[PDB]
Amino acid sequence: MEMEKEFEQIDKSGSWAAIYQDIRHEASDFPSRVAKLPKNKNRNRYRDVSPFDHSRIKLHQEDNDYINASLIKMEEAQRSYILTQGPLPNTVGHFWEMVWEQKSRGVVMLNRVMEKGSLKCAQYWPQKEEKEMIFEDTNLKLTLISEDIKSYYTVRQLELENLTTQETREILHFHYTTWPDFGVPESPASFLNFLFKVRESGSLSPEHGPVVVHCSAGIGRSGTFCLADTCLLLMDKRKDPSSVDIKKVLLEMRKFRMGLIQTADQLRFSYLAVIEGAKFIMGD
Ligand SMILES: CCC(=O)NC(=S)N1CCCc2ccccc21
Repeated sequence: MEMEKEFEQIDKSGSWAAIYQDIRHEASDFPSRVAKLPKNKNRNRYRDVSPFDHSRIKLHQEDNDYINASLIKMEEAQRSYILTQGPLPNTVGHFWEMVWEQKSRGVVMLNRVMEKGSLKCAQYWPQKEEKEMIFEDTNLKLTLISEDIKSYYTVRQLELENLTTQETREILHFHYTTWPDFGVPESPASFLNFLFKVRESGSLSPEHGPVVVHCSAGIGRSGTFCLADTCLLLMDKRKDPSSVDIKKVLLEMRKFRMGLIQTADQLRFSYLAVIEGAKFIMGD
């Protein structure tokens, strides 16, 4: 069923809360035993948001390999993403270790460091060129190279050095600065404009490790970004673009990380973004 007609049918019947609960009911439940070990309590921002054991990212160290991050592999789509929480004061070094070990080119940040008067994530990147950051626990150095500030978002060029080997890589930081918490972007338009900038960068392409995507918990805004990207890619690839079922794509992605799309209003925006984006995919 053309998602645009499904959309108007749910909107006119006001049944978004009902569709959403149906997905919550059918979603996968897999064990998260490593996340719940006592030694890992301070590595989790939220008690009720954990990576599944089968899809968790492992840090390459014998001490403790745990980070709150999941590998989302989307089969038909040919795309991978790492979804993670906003780093904590004691996990900023683990975060950059993971970026290094997984060979990621991009980091996509969908939250502000402070929202609703509380800290939603650590200040994990340098704000000035001449004030670099050293992560002594993981032996990494991070330097700000350049910053391009727009109205809705900011792109930064960062240099990450492995202090052990003196190899360096360029990381691109894509920071959406205007998305409300348990809320939605105001127009599908600024969201999509941002998604197309990440794509243009090469950050989502198979020659790199998976893009790292986060918000505060790494399920809500993060889920919206990956869901919209994957649905638009499948519409590009298939003979019949109207065969893309957003609810079925969301359930496939929930096999890899719990709780993706955290409100009935976030799913609706997901639709709008895919539907408006199609206008591009189908040749405009
Ligand atoms: C376990 C892998 C798997 O079976 N994936 C399947 S069926 N689909 C079909 C529809 C939703 C979707 C979206 C992006 C990529 C793949 C898929």
